[PDB]
Amino acid sequence: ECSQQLGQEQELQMNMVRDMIREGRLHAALANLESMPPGLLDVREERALILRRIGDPRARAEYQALLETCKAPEAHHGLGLLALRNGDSARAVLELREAARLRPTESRFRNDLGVALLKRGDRVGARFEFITALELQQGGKLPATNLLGLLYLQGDREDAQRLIERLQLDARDIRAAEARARSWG
Amino acid sequence: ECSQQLGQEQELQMNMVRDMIREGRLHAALANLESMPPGLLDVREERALILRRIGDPRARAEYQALLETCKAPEAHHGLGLLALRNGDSARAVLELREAARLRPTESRFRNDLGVALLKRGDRVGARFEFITALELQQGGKLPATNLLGLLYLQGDREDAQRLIERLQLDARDIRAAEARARSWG
Amino acid sequence: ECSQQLGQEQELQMNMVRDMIREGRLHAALANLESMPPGLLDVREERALILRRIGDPRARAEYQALLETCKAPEAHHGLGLLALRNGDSARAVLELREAARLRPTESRFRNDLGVALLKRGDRVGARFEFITALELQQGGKLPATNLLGLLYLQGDREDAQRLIERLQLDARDIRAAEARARSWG
Amino acid sequence: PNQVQTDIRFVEVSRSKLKQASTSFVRRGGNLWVLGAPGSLGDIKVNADGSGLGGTFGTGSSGFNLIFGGGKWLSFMNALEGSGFAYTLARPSLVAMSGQSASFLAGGEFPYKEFGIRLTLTPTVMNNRRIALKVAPEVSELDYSAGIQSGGVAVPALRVRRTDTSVMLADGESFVISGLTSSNSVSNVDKFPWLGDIPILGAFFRSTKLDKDDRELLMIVTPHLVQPLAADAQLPDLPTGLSD
Amino acid sequence: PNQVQTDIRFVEVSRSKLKQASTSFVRRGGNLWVLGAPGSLGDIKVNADGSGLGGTFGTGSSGFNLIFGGGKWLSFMNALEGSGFAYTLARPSLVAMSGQSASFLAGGEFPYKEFGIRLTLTPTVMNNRRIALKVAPEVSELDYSAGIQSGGVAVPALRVRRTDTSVMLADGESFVISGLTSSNSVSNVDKFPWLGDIPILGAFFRSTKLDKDDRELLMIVTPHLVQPLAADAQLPDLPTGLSD
Repeated sequence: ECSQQLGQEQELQMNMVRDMIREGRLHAALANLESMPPGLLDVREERALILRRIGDPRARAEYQALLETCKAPEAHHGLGLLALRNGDSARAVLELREAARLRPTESRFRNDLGVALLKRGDRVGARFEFITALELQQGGKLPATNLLGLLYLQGDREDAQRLIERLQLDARDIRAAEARARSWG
Repeated sequence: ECSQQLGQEQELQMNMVRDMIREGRLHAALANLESMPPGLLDVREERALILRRIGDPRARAEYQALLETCKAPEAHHGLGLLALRNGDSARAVLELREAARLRPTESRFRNDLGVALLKRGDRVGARFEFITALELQQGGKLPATNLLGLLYLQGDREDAQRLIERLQLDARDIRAAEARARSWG
Repeated sequence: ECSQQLGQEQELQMNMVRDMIREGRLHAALANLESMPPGLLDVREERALILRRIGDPRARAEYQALLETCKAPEAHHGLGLLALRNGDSARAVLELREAARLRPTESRFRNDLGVALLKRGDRVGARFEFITALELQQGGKLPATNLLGLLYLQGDREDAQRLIERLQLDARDIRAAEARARSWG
Repeated sequence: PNQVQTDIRFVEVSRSKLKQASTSFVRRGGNLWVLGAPGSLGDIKVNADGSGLGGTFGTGSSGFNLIFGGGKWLSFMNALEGSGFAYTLARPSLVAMSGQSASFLAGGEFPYKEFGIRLTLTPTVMNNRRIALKVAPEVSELDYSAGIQSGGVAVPALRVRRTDTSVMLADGESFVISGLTSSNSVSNVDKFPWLGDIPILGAFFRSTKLDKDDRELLMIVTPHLVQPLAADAQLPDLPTGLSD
Repeated sequence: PNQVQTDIRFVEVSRSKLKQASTSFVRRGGNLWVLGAPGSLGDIKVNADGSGLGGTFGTGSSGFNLIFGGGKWLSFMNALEGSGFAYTLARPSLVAMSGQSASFLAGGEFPYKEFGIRLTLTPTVMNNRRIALKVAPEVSELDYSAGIQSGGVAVPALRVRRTDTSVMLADGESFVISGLTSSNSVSNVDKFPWLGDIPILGAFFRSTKLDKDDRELLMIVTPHLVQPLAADAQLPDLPTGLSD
């Protein structure tokens, strides 16, 4: 657990930070975090998120430091996504497995670990993780086509069509499904 | 009895776990259980259920550990269903008998023990157990055709038709009834 | 008298047991009793009832043990009905007499003892017991034809017709009356 | 069918937290010192000649009270950090013929005003088999405070959650007719002007209070078209072939 | 669709500050001196022969009270600098058919007068698919003061924030139907005429009080056209392919 809570003066601020993060203003969110105290685990992990997404070189160290704190799961996940960005799927799968273990209910972690497994070749484990992610999310958007493209790679066209019917997928997503199926492998 | 109760913080969570179990999200339920404390008898048995249904190899050990706890009946039943999955009906019948003894009112246990007996050849005992299961359930869905197919195997066609009338069975279930009658034996 | 009462937790359960007994779910009632504590006189006698009706071999011992408890009358009656099932009317009449003595108002006991006497040949005593049973019950269903068939065996056709008029018997019961009259003897 | 069974589903979850802290002390012997935190020293008056205090110290009711008499020194401390959790669930059901009003109560009456689970509704089945519901659920319970001089005495208050609306649904469909998310935060800090800012010892010259609350609600309605149980039906009551 | 779900969003933020300071002292031995700050010395009367004071000193309730008995000298000091912060958020939702009134309550009733989250509205969907809203939100809570002799006893007051207006919006559009920014400042200084102006020691001959307050509000409305959940729907409940 995380035994650290911030006051209504500096937490009303993390709310704005999150708003910036989801607004596409990652860099402004970084600015506002820099305003907030460094060393705050929440601010540290948020900064690491921004740094990794924007391409900064310090996200690696931020995740590294947070591995030894209550912000462990997301630090492992961050390092895993870094490994994926570098293309080194080997350690990426390991770190994604660790992250998905420590905080399982995170749909994002499960859907990333499934992709890492699919890239690494553990197709049965990739199916396991993709199904976990797709079940966690309320119907799924990335998870659904993450299992559809896995099926396409596996050639079960009629099972894929079963999912097309069940999920009620649209051709607008079928195009991206075939694109990502080509991407995998 | 089970002298262990969980708080409204971690029991409101087992409610969600059950929702996932019956939603077909067994794997997400496993994730959420993994979030919850390991060693909790409820979480342990729920995890074992998920593991056995999904094909994991650890369900065996989970059931084994829970045999020596208040979660005895369902552990015996789990080991029995494992034996059935392996096809080793010999010990499966024994474990199902033990489970049905320790917690008799469980319709699921009775209907599984009846099938195990039918496979093992104790037709009179199988009839006993199937009737117990069919009486426990409010009219039965699996139990009713579990006794219909037993009758079919026994050749009492007019008694089977008596049950068709009484239960008000439909041809949609008659097809599955003949299929399972072929399955048995 | 019976100086043993069960709490609203385990007596609300005996209510369900009785519901199962009269529902035709004797075996489910046995399951639920097995859930309840063994050694409870009420549960013991209910289990014995189920065992005797379903054909189990332990009903004999259950009745035997209960002979030495407040559940004496029904234990004697159970052993008597066992003797009747075996066809050994000799000791059956004795045990039914004992049971009808210890708890006289039981219409079931009186109607069984009358049948046992009729089989054994004490026609006057059988008439006594059948009349007791028919008077106890509000007009009688089994008792009424139990005395009608006794009259038929005795040949008093016009007295039997007197009872046909008084009881307002129907031919649907006259057929069974002649059938049971043939049965007796 | 022309008769409707309406199922209501109500859920409420609420959480709260509370913190407070204060400190006071006294010293004796030749000199005399006193530091009373806000509202702590009101119990005592000092004599005209300044030889000593002339009152008895009290205690804060709401929190843990710690005291220490050490001869000359005498100190008091009030502190608390507490949290609460509350959960409520209610699933009343009620049957009524089309176009006929119905009512249900499951609480009680106090000196008379009703409370507890209440439900008034009026289902209309339209020619297209859709169900129009006029519905007004309530969930209330006693809350102890205040008083009155007419029609009662020391009568308690009510914690009430109710809704009233009109909707149209098809057989088996559902609505979240009402919902709420709420959050409240209140804070206050009192400090001695200069000493309160000392980085370490300042805590002993400060008093604090924090109150936070959160809440979530749901009210869901579900109408079903139903028919009477058959004459031979067993009534509902209260206490590979494998299952897979 | 002919049914409207209306989402309300209310936010209030308020801040306050408070300062005060006063000083008094007494001296003894042959001579006698007293300096009572405004309202401090009212507790005491001096005897006819002037041999000494004949009363007991009191304490200011609201702030930190510091005292010092030093034999002949005796002094008292009241001081405080405090601040407060309050935050409130409420997001009630309510569904109603076109042209039908609806109501919602989530607070309570005290000896009866309602309070807490309230919402009454009446949505009308016009032929152009625009939504006309008659809406009257409220957010209230108990405030403890005053009393009464009829219909209650020691009944508390209410801190109320409410709005009532009529507007027109399209499906999904929003309005800030109401808003407020407020600020209040109050100050007072009392000083001994000549000594109060001494550049350094004057502070001990002055009494001060400062009260400041700020506030901000928002009430936002958002109507949506909705349809019932399907018969097979799972109900809402309460407790490169990468995500990028």
